[PDB]
Amino acid sequence: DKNELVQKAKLAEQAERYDDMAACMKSVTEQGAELSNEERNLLSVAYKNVVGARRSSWRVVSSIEQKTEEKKQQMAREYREKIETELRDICNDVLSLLEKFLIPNASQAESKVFYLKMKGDYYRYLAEVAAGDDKKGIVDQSQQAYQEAFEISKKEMQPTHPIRLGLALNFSVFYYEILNSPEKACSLAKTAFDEAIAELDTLSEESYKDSTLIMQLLRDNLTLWTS
Amino acid sequence: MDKNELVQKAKLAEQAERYDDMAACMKSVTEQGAELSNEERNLLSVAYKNVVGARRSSWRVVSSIEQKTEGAEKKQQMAREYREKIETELRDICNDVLSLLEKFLIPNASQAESKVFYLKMKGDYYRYLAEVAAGDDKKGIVDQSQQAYQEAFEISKKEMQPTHPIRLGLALNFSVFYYEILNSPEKACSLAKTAFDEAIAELDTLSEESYKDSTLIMQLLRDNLTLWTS
Amino acid sequence: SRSGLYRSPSMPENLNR
Amino acid sequence: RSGLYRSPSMPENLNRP
Ligand SMILES: O=P(O)(O)Oc1c2c(c(OP(=O)(O)O)c3c1[C@H]1C[C@@H]3c3cc4c(cc31)[C@H]1C[C@@H]4c3ccccc31)[C@H]1C[C@@H]2c2cc3c(cc21)[C@H]1C[C@@H]3c2ccccc21
Ligand SMILES: O=P(O)(O)Oc1c2c(c(OP(=O)(O)O)c3c1[C@H]1C[C@@H]3c3cc4c(cc31)[C@H]1C[C@@H]4c3ccccc31)[C@H]1C[C@@H]2c2cc3c(cc21)[C@H]1C[C@@H]3c2ccccc21
Ligand SMILES: O=P(O)(O)Oc1c2c(c(OP(=O)(O)O)c3c1[C@H]1C[C@@H]3c3cc4c(cc31)[C@H]1C[C@@H]4c3ccccc31)[C@H]1C[C@@H]2c2cc3c(cc21)[C@H]1C[C@@H]3c2ccccc21
Ligand SMILES: O=P(O)(O)Oc1c2c(c(OP(=O)(O)O)c3c1[C@H]1C[C@@H]3c3cc4c(cc31)[C@H]1C[C@@H]4c3ccccc31)[C@H]1C[C@@H]2c2cc3c(cc21)[C@H]1C[C@@H]3c2ccccc21
Repeated sequence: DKNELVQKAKLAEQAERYDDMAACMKSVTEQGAELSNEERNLLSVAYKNVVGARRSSWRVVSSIEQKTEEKKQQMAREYREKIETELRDICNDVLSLLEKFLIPNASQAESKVFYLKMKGDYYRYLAEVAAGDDKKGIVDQSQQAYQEAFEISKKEMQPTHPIRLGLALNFSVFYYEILNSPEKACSLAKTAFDEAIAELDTLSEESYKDSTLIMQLLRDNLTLWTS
Repeated sequence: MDKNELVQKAKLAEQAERYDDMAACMKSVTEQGAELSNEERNLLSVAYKNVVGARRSSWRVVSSIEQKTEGAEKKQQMAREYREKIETELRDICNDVLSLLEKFLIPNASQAESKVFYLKMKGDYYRYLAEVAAGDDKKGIVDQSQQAYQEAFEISKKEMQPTHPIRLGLALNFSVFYYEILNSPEKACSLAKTAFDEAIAELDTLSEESYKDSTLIMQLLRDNLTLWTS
Repeated sequence: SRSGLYRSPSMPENLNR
Repeated sequence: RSGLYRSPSMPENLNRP
């Protein structure tokens, strides 16, 4: 039954039916047991595609809203609000799965860092659509989760580890886009890159392609943001 | 609410790439009973093409896996049951579009261009049903597709210029029908070649309003022609 | 070539305005 | 930062059957 839901989610992935995939992986997580690496990635892939659609739509609609400064604006605004509602419910869905199930059962250091990066990501997506009243506290929940993940990652993972690098990349984007700090975003990205490139002998064939890909993305962001 | 509200939501939904919303809106527009404008007609088409196209794509992937999983009973049964779930979604979308065409769009199509367009749509959506049909239903469904395409084809030959993008588009799809549904590559090639050649014959009949569309479809017709010959 | 990724080479809904 | 701007974070990438 757990294997059955996992195989259906893999099938939904190939079919590009991410609502279905998410439902499958959600109910796997709700069974209580710790997820394997395969399962972990299916859960995140599923939920990432489901929110992404809303983020992309939200941005397009916000953009339309801004360059109609009259009645067209009320329509856009209302449609944006419909989209934000959808987005929040998806973000709260994952965060409930992280609080109630995934973070508590994380026995390995890499599971713990992975789920805290997720927690950071989904509070960041809530920050993207939050107003001043609630935003301050949403941002701090994201930062707190990222920082804890970053500290554990610094202690217990090698600099080339794909999860450390991917954490650096996302925490950097948090600094740049959410906290309007180009310099803090740039040093995070630069440190992760420089440390990984110094220890390039440490890469496994199991994840050399992941690690090198993420390194390129770090440096791409760095190159853009200092120019 | 009013047509102008729903049409504008549809356009906004399109930019948002939220095609369920866009389709819902244009379904409401259509259900108000008045003949649709060229704009509105395109919004409806785009909306539903995106909705049903997601299912077609999924269906092909899942079917392909169902095939590769021969001798792995449990995997194959999961693929089968998932394909069946996608199929019922796909049918419902097609039955939805087809009933709108029968009860509103084809009846009120006063002009020949509208007729050809809506009959082509009917040809298309019955084709999408044919793709996932099996058994006694397939041959009936295949005939309904053919009749809509044939009626549209004859009206287009009579009333529209050989370079009109709806004429050429109908030629392309009906050619695809003969290749993919009736296993008739030569018919499909001749229909495509004839449409291409009759468009070459009369390039002067192109309008500034639509030359880009016509010349693209012309390229598409010859693309299919050369592939299927080869 | 027919396969799980094959698209029927019919008319696209494209070149919008 | 336009309406078609992607935040350049971790992509859902390097998946295969
Ligand atoms: O002046 P601009 O070149 O058009 O860029 C800014 C804008 C705006 C700015 O102010 P804002 O923070 O209140 O939205 C800004 C800019 C420049 C100056 C300020 C800003 C802030 C930021 C960035 C660029 C800008 C980078 C770092 C930070 C940021 C957050 C998210 C994505 C990208 C960034 C307004 C107006 C414009 C803008 C665009 C958008 C949005 C809002 C705006 C909405 C919808 C779309 C968007 C994309 C990504 C996230 C959120 C949105
Ligand atoms: O009170 P407002 O915030 O200034 O906006 C509304 C107006 C009006 C409103 O009532 P109306 O239905 O008789 O036009 C409304 C509004 C707000 C409250 C009501 C209304 C209705 C609607 C919207 C906003 C409003 C969104 C959803 C619905 C709508 C239809 C078309 C585009 C945008 C919308 C009047 C007055 C004003 C308005 C503006 C226009 C128009 C008419 C008005 C004409 C010409 C331009 C327009 C744009 C798009 C379509 C049609 C028009
Ligand atoms: O022999 P191949 O080069 O591997 O291609 C054929 C296949 C198959 C074939 O057998 P079939 O027709 O009984 O299903 C065929 C082929 C070649 C030989 C026969 C076939 C028939 C056809 C075509 C190519 C092939 C063109 C004309 C006719 C056709 C229908 C739909 C799309 C494309 C075509 C199996 C196995 C394979 C195949 C692929 C698919 C499917 C089924 C198959 C499902 C899922 C995906 C697909 C795409 C479009 C529509 C339906 C499907
Ligand atoms: O699976 P279907 O949709 O029922 O069609 C196929 C059939 C059959 C198929 O197997 P086959 O390859 O041994 O002929 C096929 C099909 C579909 C899947 C396979 C096939 C292969 C092919 C096509 C469609 C099909 C397109 C591309 C390839 C082809 C060659 C010649 C014309 C059209 C095509 C069997 C069973 C059926 C069929 C029909 C006929 C025949 C044989 C069959 C005899 C008698 C009549 C026919 C017409 C023209 C030439 C030969 C025949």
